[PDB]
Amino acid sequence: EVGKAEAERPARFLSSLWERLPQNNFLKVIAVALLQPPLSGEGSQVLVHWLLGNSEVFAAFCRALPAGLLTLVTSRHPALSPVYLGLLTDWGQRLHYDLQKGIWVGTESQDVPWEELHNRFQSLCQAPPPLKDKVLTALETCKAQDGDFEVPGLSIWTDLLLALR
Amino acid sequence: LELLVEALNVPAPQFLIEVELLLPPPDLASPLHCGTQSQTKHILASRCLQTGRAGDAAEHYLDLLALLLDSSEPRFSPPPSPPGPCMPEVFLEAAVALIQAGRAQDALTLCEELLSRTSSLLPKMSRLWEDELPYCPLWVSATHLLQGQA
Repeated sequence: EVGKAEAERPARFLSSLWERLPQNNFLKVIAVALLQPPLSGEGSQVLVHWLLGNSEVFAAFCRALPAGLLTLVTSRHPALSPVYLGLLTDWGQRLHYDLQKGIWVGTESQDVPWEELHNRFQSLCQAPPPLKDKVLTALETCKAQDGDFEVPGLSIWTDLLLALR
Repeated sequence: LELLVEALNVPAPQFLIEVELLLPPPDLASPLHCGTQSQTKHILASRCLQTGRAGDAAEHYLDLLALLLDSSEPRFSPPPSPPGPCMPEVFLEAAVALIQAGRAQDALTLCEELLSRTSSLLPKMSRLWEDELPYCPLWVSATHLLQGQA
């Protein structure tokens, strides 16, 4: 309706949503929105551009859902893939190994635990080949960047790549 | 000690009661306890190593180790006895000499020799994947520690 009216941009409408309503619920909506087949995907093409415009909400999107939902978001709208890989690339690099407990952990409370990130990567991998090679290469290039070790203790990305076989 | 070792290289019963009969075969606390070449040559190498004659030490440890391991054909020359050190603590002392020397490409034929023989004994280390409980004898965890210093 607002698309054909052309009065205010949909961005303003989506921003007022974000401000006003329960956010948690809201986002699952959008997520489902993106996979609904066309009915008259101008809507879907508006939501990708709103999200990419605002990185801060899209940080809580990738944070707030399950893995499968975001895996399908990616295989359908590949304009999201390399920003979300960017997010993990940014959260993994905020980990450290501790030798007492056989685990990476976060400094801060709000930092993805190991298991969460393992899930999400396992998902990107359990996917179509169009994404799988992208994320595999995006990790191997991240591994070489932090020393190509081939034992854990050292490179978070070693860890992931061992864990995924 | 150097003389002694060559000494122990070298080697009658009367139908009578002799004194030898009545004496006790001695203890470890006694000053009459004298091991075999192997048990000593280990002493020479230990005593050579704690002074800082790493070079001498190296050779001595190698000679220890030559005896023990080549020995299918001759007399049994034996390990250092088990109030004395286990057969792998002794490949480790051999390597720590070979490091004090700076013979590091010998100190790696050592740590290769060891874990070649003892494959089976090691953990298959799949707790690494599954991320206290599984069992690893200190000398395997060392062997990597001195494989490294090399």
